[PDB]
Amino acid sequence: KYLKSVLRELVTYLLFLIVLCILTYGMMSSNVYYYTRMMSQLFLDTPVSKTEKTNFKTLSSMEDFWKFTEGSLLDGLYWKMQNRSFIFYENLLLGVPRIRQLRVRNGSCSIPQDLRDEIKECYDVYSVSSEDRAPFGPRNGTAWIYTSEKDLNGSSHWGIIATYSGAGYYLDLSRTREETAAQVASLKKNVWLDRGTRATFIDFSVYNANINLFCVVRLLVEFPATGGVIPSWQFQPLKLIRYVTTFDFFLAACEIIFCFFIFYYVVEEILEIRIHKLHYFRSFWNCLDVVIVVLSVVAIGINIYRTSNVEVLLQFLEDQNTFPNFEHLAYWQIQFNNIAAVTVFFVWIKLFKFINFNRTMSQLSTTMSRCAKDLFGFAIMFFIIFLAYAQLAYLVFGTQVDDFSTFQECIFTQFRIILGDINFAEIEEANRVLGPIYFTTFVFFMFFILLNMFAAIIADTYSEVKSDLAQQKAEM
Amino acid sequence: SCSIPQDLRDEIKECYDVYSVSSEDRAPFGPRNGTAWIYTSEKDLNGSSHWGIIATYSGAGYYLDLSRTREETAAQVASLKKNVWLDRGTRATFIDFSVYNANINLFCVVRLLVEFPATGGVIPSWQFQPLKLIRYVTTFDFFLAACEIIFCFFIFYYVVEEILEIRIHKLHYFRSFWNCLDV
Ligand SMILES: *[C@@H]1O[C@H](CO)[C@@H](O)[C@H](O)[C@H]1NC(C)=O
Ligand SMILES: *[C@@H]1O[C@H](CO)[C@@H](O)[C@H](O)[C@H]1NC(C)=O
Ligand SMILES: *[C@@H]1O[C@H](CO)[C@@H](O)[C@H](O)[C@H]1NC(C)=O
Ligand SMILES: *[C@@H]1O[C@H](CO)[C@@H](O)[C@H](O)[C@H]1NC(C)=O
Ligand SMILES: *[C@@H]1O[C@H](CO)[C@@H](O)[C@H](O)[C@H]1NC(C)=O
Ligand SMILES: *[C@@H]1O[C@H](CO)[C@@H](O)[C@H](O)[C@H]1NC(C)=O
Repeated sequence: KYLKSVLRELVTYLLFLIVLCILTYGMMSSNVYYYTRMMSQLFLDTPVSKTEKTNFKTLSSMEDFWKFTEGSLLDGLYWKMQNRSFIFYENLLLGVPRIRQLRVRNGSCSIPQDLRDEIKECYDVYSVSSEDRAPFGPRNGTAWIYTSEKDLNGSSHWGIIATYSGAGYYLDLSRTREETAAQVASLKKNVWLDRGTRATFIDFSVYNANINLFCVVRLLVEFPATGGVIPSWQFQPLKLIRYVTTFDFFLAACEIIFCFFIFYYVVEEILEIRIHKLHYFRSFWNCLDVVIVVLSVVAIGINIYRTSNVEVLLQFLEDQNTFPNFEHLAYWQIQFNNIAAVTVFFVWIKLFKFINFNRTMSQLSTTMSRCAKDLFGFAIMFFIIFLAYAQLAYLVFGTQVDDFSTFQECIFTQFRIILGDINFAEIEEANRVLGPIYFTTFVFFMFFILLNMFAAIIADTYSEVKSDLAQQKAEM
Repeated sequence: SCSIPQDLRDEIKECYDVYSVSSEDRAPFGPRNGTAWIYTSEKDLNGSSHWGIIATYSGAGYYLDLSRTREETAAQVASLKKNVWLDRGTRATFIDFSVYNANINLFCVVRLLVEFPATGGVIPSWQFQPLKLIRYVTTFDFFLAACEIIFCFFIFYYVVEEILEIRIHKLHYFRSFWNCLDV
């Protein structure tokens, strides 16, 4: 035996690895990149007007946003056809773009009594417990009346400053440029962006009927309570009419095959628990074989949930003069790509289970298996001092650099210091006593004394392993 | 060459697919006047593939030869621009020419390519290649002509030595790694 058992589980795994490769080949095409790039270089790179240089990426005031809304925005959405408006003469703008704002209410924080004669009013930072819900200005339409999240069919966004809800004051722009511009001018005249505003969303979607691939676009502008403007963007190439070409039928067949494979792998792994070895996990080849199954189950459930309800597309196709609410699908597509990309990584890592075909591949794995116990002990000691530097940098420089503004950024900056990437031209500006001292001590202690021990140990281990084999050859 | 979904067939009246040999145009368009509006096969054009950035374009297509001087060339390209010679179906455009530059003896062949992807936009790509016709000019050449013959003789000697060695050692000659690098 041992060739009808340790090889059958390899041939059944090679087919799995081929089906997974076929499934991950069809997800990422080559036109998707240019489709996103052309749209990205249309709203974020053109200057707001011919006489200025700023674009959406470098907005720095509430007047720049107004210049962008009437200007570089309307020049991209509406194109005179050689009535609908194809963007690049292929990208059909379906529906109408929608704009929305979220604002806080007056008198929302506490003014110290000492200087209350100067501070007339304040507006607190954004929070669900301090969000305005009352009409303001002329109470004509839906742009001056608080509409809840339930009847907006909205959802949270998790922006940069905070996490904004799906309610607020919204307005659906028109279908032709000459009246959308009038609506924007009316919004600008009767001041719609007061100081109490905290967020603004502009969103739409396009089709590009040549290939079969939608594209939803959302642009966010955040106004922190400490003044300023922070822009953000998101372009997502959805696809909702999949079953058209024969290749789509082939992909459907290959994914039913994947479902069958995951069923087989879950049953033949349950069979090895109670009908066989009980409660032995510390092998790293069964702890990994469970992660793949769980991730695949999650990714299958997400995929079924995503394509089980496309009713928003049907509603839009019923009447094509409204706003297509494609925001939900664009989120689950990202959440599904984030899972289907991690499963492939672990499936590829699983190939190490079968590379022992000669007497020189066995010791190269024995070395790692015998130095993975000693490296783990030193890793904790390394990463404790790593975090000790990270938190000190966060507390000292994390106010005037922006390379240490948040703790994660502090960690990534040190990882980039290890690569020798960042230059310390501005570190000393935030502080001079601890400016160059921090850099020098960090480099010295973690690039000449602590980063080596990871090498030495490994080297030593390798040596003994070789002996621990060579002597065994001398015995025979 | 495209399949609109039935759901929104009324809104899109036509779509053009991504370039592919199985989905190329072969019919005249616009004023069917001359060679710029009639499909010509690759054989009749003496062309070949290119392997551009988006795909691999064939050698056929709709072509036009310009004039020898500026005036008629400008008039002819303006006549092309007056009509619509670059419709929505156009997928690639090639411009080819060659120059001599007699001042220093060095030819040059120039090919420019513009690709219009099926998602709108323009992708340019150029290629210059200088050629030379220096054979037996000054008194420095003959040296290279003799060196070429010497090199050919050396290769003949090396191959005959290699065949002798491989005849003596009928096999196991393909493991020293100093024989693979010699063949
Ligand atoms: C905001 O409230 C403060 C205090 O009530 C006062 O300045 C005024 O009522 C409001 N100011 C506005 C709406 O500009
Ligand atoms: C409110 O009335 C119309 C729309 O109902 C609007 O155009 C007008 O500007 C508003 N009136 C004002 C702001 O006084
Ligand atoms: C939310 O969805 C319902 C479902 O029909 C729709 O009637 C309503 O108009 C949507 N909300 C908005 C603000 O369009
Ligand atoms: C493209 O072909 C379709 C198929 O009938 C036709 O309806 C449409 O008018 C054509 N468009 C052009 C520009 O010829
Ligand atoms: C077609 O060519 C003739 C001469 O070859 C020219 O007189 C005529 O104007 C051309 N057609 C058009 C539409 O220009
Ligand atoms: C292709 O080569 C033939 C052979 O000389 C020539 O007659 C023909 O004109 C060439 N094609 C073109 C488009 O010039």
